[PDB]
Amino acid sequence: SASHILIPASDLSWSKQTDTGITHFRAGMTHEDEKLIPTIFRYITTWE
Amino acid sequence: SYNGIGLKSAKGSSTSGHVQRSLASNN
Amino acid sequence: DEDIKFQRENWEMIRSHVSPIISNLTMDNLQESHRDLFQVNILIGRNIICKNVVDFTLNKQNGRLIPALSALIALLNSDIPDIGETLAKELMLMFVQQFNRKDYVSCGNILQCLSILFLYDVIHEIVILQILLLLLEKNSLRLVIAVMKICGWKLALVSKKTHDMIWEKLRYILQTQELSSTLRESLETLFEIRQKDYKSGSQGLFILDPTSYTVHTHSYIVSDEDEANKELGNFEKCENQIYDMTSTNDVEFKKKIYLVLKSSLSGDEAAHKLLKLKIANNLKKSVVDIIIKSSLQESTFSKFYSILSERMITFHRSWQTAYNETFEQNYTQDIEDYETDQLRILGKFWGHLISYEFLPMDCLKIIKLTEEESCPQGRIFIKFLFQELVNELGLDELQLRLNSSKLDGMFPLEGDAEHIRYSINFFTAIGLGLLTEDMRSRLTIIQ
Repeated sequence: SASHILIPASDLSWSKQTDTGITHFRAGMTHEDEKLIPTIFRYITTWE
Repeated sequence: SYNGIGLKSAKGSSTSGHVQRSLASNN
Repeated sequence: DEDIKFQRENWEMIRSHVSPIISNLTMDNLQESHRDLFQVNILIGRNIICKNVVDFTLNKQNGRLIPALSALIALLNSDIPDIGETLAKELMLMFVQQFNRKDYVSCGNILQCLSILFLYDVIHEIVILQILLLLLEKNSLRLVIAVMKICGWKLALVSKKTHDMIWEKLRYILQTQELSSTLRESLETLFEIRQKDYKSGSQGLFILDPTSYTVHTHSYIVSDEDEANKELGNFEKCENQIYDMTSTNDVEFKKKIYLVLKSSLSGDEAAHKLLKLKIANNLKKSVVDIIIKSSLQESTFSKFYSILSERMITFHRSWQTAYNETFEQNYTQDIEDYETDQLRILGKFWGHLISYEFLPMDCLKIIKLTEEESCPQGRIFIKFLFQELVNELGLDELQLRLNSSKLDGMFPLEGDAEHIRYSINFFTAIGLGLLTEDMRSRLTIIQ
């Protein structure tokens, strides 16, 4: 899984201007029955 | 309300288009 | 005579029991005052218990304590109807006397009592309305406002039809007739409380249930001669579980925080999902533990758990206390279990929050560097702590924060040169020795 993730949405008119930061979350994938499926990014240790 | 945040439509998005405010970012 | 003697101090002590109970009568003491009052003979001191209520009402120090007093009267009238029977009588006569005396101070003291007694179903609405008819027959308008502000909430519920007719004649006063000024703004204030629906005249001690109070709604009127029974207050002469050894509630909750943690991409995303849960304040110490333990499963520090914890702290102060309680709980207790690969995660973790002021420098005052009160793994945790302090801030900015920290744990100055020799030896082993220039000046003076 990679898309059961709240995607950050923040103000596309002003997001081209500056870095707004994460102010709202767009839903990534839905279902009638809620399941918090884990995503690999957690399971892969970071480059730095 | 649609305050400039979100999608033009959820049709081709393949999502629901559900937008909720980040409780983390306040101050 | 010893029987006239023994009945007199019996009459004295009953008089000397009720009067300190009434003076100690307040809210959250009402049931305790009524319990001790019940064991003293109420029926023999029938006018004693009534007169100690009337005078404590009348004294003008009270007026505040009237709803505590009238709630005791309902407790008596539920227990003995005759007590609330006679006490409803005297307050009728106390009004009719002082209304004829035009004692406006003493009238309002009685009318606040008669209002809250009507709030507690002690007296009928007939005895209330006829007082209103006598007051509205004259002006008497300072008195009738304090009545209807308090009792009109209940009174419109019970007897709305005549109570509309009281309002309609009372409205005819302001609009078609001239009034004195200071009285006038108080009368229209009653019309202002009317549209606010009497929500500021409807607070009292409803201790009795409507079926626990035996309904002795005494239907006396203020046009009856009420026998004025003062005489019984004188002295006379009687010739008469499965134990919970498992924590499966916690394990399911511990699973849910871990699933939240692993389902997110960014640190702000998981911070959103935890704050969405609205976790109760008893568990918010435990949620911090689940974050930190799962930060040790990662086998490497991640900036995820920092920016997770930073959005917790800036949200609400009870999160900020929960990390401050956890940082003490980790250092004083949990260091003995943690391997050295987990200490480099935690020392980089807590060093991130301290260097960006999410935790203050004053939390570092708990940590003390001695030979006795230090763990060998505790010295490892401090070493990985200060490197993240050095790397983020720099060596000079760290020097300023440690000088404003005024701590004694890392920095012994007052004496005990074996600890000063210890602390210089430990910091130079880390690689930071520029900050130890204070101690070397202190050490050679001791030599």
